[PDB]
Amino acid sequence: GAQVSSQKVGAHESTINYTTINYYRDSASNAASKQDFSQDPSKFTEPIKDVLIKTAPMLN
Amino acid sequence: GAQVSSQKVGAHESTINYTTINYYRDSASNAASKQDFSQDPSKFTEPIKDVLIKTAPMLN
Amino acid sequence: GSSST
Amino acid sequence: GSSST
Amino acid sequence: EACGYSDRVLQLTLGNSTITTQEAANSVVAYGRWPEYLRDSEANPVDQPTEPDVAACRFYTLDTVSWTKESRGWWWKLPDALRDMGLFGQNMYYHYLGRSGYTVHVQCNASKFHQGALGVFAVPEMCLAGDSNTTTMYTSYQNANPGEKGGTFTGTFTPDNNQTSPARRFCPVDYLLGNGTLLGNAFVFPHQIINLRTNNCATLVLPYVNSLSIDSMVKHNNWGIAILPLAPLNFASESSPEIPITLTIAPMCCEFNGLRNITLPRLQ
Amino acid sequence: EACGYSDRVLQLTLGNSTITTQEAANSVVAYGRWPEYLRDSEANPVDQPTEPDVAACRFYTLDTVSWTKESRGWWWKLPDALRDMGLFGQNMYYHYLGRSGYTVHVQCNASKFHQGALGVFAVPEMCLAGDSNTTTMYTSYQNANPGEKGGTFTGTFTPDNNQTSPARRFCPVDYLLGNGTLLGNAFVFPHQIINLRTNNCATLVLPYVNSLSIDSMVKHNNWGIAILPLAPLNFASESSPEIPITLTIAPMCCEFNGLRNITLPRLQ
Amino acid sequence: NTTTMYTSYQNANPGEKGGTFTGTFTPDNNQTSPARRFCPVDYLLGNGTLLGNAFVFPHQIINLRTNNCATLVLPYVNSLSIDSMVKHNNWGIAILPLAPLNFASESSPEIPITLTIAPMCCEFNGLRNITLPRLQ
Amino acid sequence: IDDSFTEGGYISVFYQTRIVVPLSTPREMDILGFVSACNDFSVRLLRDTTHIEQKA
Amino acid sequence: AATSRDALPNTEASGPTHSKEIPALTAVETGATNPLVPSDTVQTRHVVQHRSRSESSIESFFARGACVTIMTVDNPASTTNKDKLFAVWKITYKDTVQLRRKLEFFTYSRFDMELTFVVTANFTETNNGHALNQVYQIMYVPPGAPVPEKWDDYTWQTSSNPSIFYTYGTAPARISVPYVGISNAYSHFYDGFSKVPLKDQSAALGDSLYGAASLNDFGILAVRVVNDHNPTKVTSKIRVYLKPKHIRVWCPRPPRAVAYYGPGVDYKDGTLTPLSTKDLTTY
Amino acid sequence: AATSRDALPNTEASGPTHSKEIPALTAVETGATNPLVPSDTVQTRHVVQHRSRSESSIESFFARGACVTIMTVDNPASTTNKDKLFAVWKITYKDTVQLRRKLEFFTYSRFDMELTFVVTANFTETNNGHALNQVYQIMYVPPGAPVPEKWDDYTWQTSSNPSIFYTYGTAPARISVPYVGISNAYSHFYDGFSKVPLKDQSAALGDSLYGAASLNDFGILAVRVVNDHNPTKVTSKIRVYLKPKHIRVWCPRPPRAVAYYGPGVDYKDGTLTPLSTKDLTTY
Ligand SMILES: CCCCCCCCCCCCC/C=C\[C@H](O)[C@H](N)CO
Ligand SMILES: CCCCCCCCCCCCC/C=C\[C@H](O)[C@H](N)CO
Ligand SMILES: *C(=O)CCCCCCCCCCCCC
Ligand SMILES: *C(=O)CCCCCCCCCCCCC
Repeated sequence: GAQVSSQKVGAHESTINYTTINYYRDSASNAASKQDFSQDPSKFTEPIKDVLIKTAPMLN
Repeated sequence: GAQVSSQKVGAHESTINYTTINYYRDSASNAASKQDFSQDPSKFTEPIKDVLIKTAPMLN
Repeated sequence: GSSST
Repeated sequence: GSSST
Repeated sequence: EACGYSDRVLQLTLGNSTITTQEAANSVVAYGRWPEYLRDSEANPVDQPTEPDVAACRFYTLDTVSWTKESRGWWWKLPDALRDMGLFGQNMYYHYLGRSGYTVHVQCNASKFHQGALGVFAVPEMCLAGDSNTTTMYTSYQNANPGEKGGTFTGTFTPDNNQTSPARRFCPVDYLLGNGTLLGNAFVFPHQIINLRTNNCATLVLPYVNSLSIDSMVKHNNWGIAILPLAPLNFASESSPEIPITLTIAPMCCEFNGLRNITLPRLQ
Repeated sequence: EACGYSDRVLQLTLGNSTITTQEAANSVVAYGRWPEYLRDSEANPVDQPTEPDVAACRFYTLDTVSWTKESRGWWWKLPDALRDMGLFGQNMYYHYLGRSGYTVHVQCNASKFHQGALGVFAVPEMCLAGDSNTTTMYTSYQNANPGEKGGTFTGTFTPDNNQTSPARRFCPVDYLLGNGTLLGNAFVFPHQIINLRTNNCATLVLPYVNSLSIDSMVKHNNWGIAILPLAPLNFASESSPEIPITLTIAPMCCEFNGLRNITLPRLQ
Repeated sequence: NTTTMYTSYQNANPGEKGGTFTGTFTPDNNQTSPARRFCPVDYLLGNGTLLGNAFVFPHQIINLRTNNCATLVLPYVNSLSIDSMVKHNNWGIAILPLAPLNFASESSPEIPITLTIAPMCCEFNGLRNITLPRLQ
Repeated sequence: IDDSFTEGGYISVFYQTRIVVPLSTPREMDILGFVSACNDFSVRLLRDTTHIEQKA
Repeated sequence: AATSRDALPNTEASGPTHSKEIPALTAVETGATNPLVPSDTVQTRHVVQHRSRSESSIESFFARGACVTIMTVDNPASTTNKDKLFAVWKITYKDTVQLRRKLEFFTYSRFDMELTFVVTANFTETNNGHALNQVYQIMYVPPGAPVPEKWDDYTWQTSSNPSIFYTYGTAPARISVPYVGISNAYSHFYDGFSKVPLKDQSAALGDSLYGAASLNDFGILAVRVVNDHNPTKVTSKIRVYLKPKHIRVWCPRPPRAVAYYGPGVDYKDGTLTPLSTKDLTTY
Repeated sequence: AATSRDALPNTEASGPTHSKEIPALTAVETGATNPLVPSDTVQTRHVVQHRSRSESSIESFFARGACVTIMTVDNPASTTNKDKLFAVWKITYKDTVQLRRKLEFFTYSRFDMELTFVVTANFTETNNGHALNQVYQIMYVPPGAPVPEKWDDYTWQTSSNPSIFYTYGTAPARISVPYVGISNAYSHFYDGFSKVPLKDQSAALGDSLYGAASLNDFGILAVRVVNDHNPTKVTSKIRVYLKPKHIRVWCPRPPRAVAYYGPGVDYKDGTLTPLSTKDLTTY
């Protein structure tokens, strides 16, 4: 049940990996993976009904 | 001898699993798996000799 | 080895 | 066994 | 059924005895388990068991009691209530060990103008509370075991204040089910209700229940039968109505081990 | 059915409401037509209809009336009787147009020793006769529309002689069905009879009936409910028996058109 | 500043008339019969955060030289799928002058602001008798 | 526990018509009521009860 | 195959009804509970149910250590007139009330038992003397084995009895024990006696307590401070926590509604009125 | 598939422009922010961008234990007139300010909660007496369960409530808790009341606090020293650290700009001027 993931190696001395085994039944007990996703800011930066083309006039 | 089971993941950050190894000869020393079964309440809620059909009269 | 549930 | 990411 | 069969009309036959009823409310099989003989994989005493079959697995009728507006309720213990019943009782007292299931048939008819409702409960290990606040767990064997006459519930706890010669009997308070738990919850035990407008009887088929495959019937009661008026007897405008309650009980799949001379208990 | 199902025992469920009965005489569907929404081929107002569904198509119980030996009969109009009933009434007064069908359940139980028979009639366009012989067609909107309290029938026609301030109400004579036709013929309208020895209720399922697909519910009543004692109440040897009559009515497949501000009618 | 979280239901819920923002916080000093109303200071967005950041909320600006209206389509937002509308407000509409009204050289110009709002995809559960709230 | 935010509402019973009896019959009687959970019912966050204690 | 953490059944959408099917009408005399669901009596929508009964499985309901006793011991100056206190406790879940009430929702049970020991100590006399770190001996003395009469007598050798030597200030001690009953299940209630009174025998001779089976059901724990006497007296307490692991239960019972009064089901006068005043037509 | 640790976009080289394309001109009335990048308004070179937003992911921004409370307890001489102090704390992140402000960048959140407990003790009277090592009991009492009235009453049995027995001087205690909300997310802001005031009811009867939902939202922690009274009094403090693990957040908000004043959004007179003087044309 071991999970093997790669580290993003910053300062250097192949891929360096690290290992993780969950010891508990409850997922709440797990550490944080930090394997997170990004999204586009559009729902906040461009919430307009008609798609914005930045080279065009915003008002036409 | 490792046992690998899945966690029911509640709050999220695939299947997340966890690992279990029993360290002792006596099953009494084992932790609780919590992998438990449910049953129908009928032996207490419907202990009648003739099967009950809920849309029908209980007395006929 | 490993059991899996 | 082992998962790999 | 289109050929006339009904939930309300039943016939039960065990040994040389038959019960009929025309106003049943179906019948209950406690925990969905029909009585059975002890299986080899669960067996414990190794001697050949005695299994009296029809000689003991037949309907025995106990003494009829009377329901009135002041009745608080009645109780019996099994096998105790049947200890003097024909060859069942003999088989019981001749053997160290015995196990048995039961068909319990409570009988109480009245009329379309009477009303009232009896809760009929079968309780596994029906431990009742004693009359004492000077000594706990003090109810004597003789008082714990009334035989067929049974015992009664009371609406009032009254502590035995005679310290010199204590009564040593139960004081089973009705809303506390005689054991310190609320009567409204007794329905989690296998039960039926005799509600006079609906039915004139209760039928409970009880498996042998215990933390052992077989045990001392003389030392230990497996089941308790508790009958309490959930709704009081009432009739027309009479102030003092009465209707009888009769218990008929049949042992089922009973077997006994450890034969010797007969037990002669101190019952008074 | 061999599984126990009966003509006499029914359960009706509409929205968050359920009616049960154990002494029905089947139920009636007026003219064999179940209620329906307005079809596109018969549609007339073109705006999107409002269809409140469970918010209005549910059982509303009106004020209980009392049946006695001197009762001559009662009447209600639909939709008028339901004009103040929860979201049905709101939907009605907010829209120019509305149409609706109904399940009408009249309730009246007694005992095996009582007797009497109520004719329960659902009449399309139940125009009633006025109290005047000085001015015809003069019953005021307020008197024509009692709301849930309904109105009553009388055994006697009595003309309003106040010419200065006329009563302007109906004077519906019972053997003339309140409209100048003989009551013995009212059975050509969808009906049931509550005959106490037989049944304790009447159930009539009414389709929307009209010479139009939809209309002003506030100006026009589609159905009238008329309840008359065909055989008078009687009990044991009491001179003044009473039993209650309760009406519970549910709108069915109701839809509304022409939304605007709410109508605030002059009802007194 | 004598009792926190004390704004009464009646004052929290003005209905259609709404409420207003103020440029000045003034604490209710009547301790015997407290006003029990909001004191929403404008540069603090009525809630203790700076107004210049309110643009992280869904917004539009009515800048008179450019446009004469704002249109915001709001989804139902909540930590639950459905809730008590009578106990709880899901959205607040806040309108503040980012640049003050001005006209020609009149000292006291006025122009009207009208709100028109339409419910969308609304559904209700738990029907009973009608709620009759204490609103004053 | 009693909590306004998670209040459940109101259970009540009314006479729809009335109880009717013939002569020679009791004019008053009892009804009994029972409550139970449906198959969609669940509980969570285990805790100690206030329904028993042990003072001293 | 239905597991405790499975989602409960979905609500299926259901519409209006007008038929001879009567789910709402029933007859509780039969002894059965009417198996209804909302779509039987009202109009429902389709709901995809996610909730589960995982936390109310028998295992989860009991998966907590409960305090069942507090044992007191000490280690006095050698010069004291009073003997060094060692503790003896008859193992039971009935000296406290909370776990007892939970187990008593059922008539019988089977489980492996986990015992955890929390140990605390303090000074008693307004002295200024110190004491070095204490080691405690928790010895299980099963029915039949010699119970210690003195803090230092031969029984504390433990050649065959299991003992825990616990060091103060370390993690609380813990052991597991299998299902050790002499029956196929533990009896939470025994409606009987351990003796039959015979006619030919005196009443005293045939007598025994109601509801009591083996006098020494499970034996005792005997606890001592192993350290020799110290000039300054220290008193310690050993709190015992019981957790039923791997549990099975049979025959449900109404819970205890009035205060416990002894190891049996007896009740005390003046404690029999649990319920409070509330008016029939008051919400 | 774009991850938090991925490099941000490269700058693409761009040259001179003379066209009808007008990236620089926009109209903020629309409610949108102009999505420009340097090559839209100046000449750029090609740059291979290596920087990432890994440390500002919601998880990373919150991946720290923050102190949310300090609980005080003690263990006095038995002879004292004052009761032995045990602590009771209503669980919340609003007694301190730093984690509160971070969570309040958002309207709603979901997370698993990690609680870490740091425990320190000291002597108070200018005595010379000692105290043996203390064990602490941290009991979670969820809404409805009996709150302890005395350091030693029956509730500390914990048959069903979760408790931590912590030994002084050992590693700080730590537990995890799942997302336990009764809503689909935690509400950092609730614009409403827990009661509707009805006309037919008195104002007192319909009243409730603004913005407050369940009175006892999450229950309390009750902490005690398990050791018996000691001649020399020791006072201890339990510092509680909260870390939101596995977190999700919704609906961004402007951060708190003036001092917190209570659990709501209220502010205090005299604290409303965060900004400082700076002249419009002064760098
Ligand atoms: C070094 C420490 C070892 C401790 C060993 C303890 C062994 C004894 C186990 C006792 C089991 C108690 C179970 C509870 C009680 C029973 O259920 C009922 N009174 C019925 O039999
Ligand atoms: C043995 C120690 C166990 C401790 C168990 C703690 C359980 C209670 C968890 C509380 C969760 C608090 C989350 C923060 C606050 C809420 O977000 C907001 N006020 C909105 O609901
Ligand atoms: C998957 O986990 C199979 C490989 C197992 C590797 C060794 C596990 C190391 C110890 C884990 C103990 C269990 C934790 C409760
Ligand atoms: C099955 O267990 C084979 C895999 C072994 C994995 C590593 C075991 C980790 C250490 C266990 C030690 C033994 C416990 C007494």
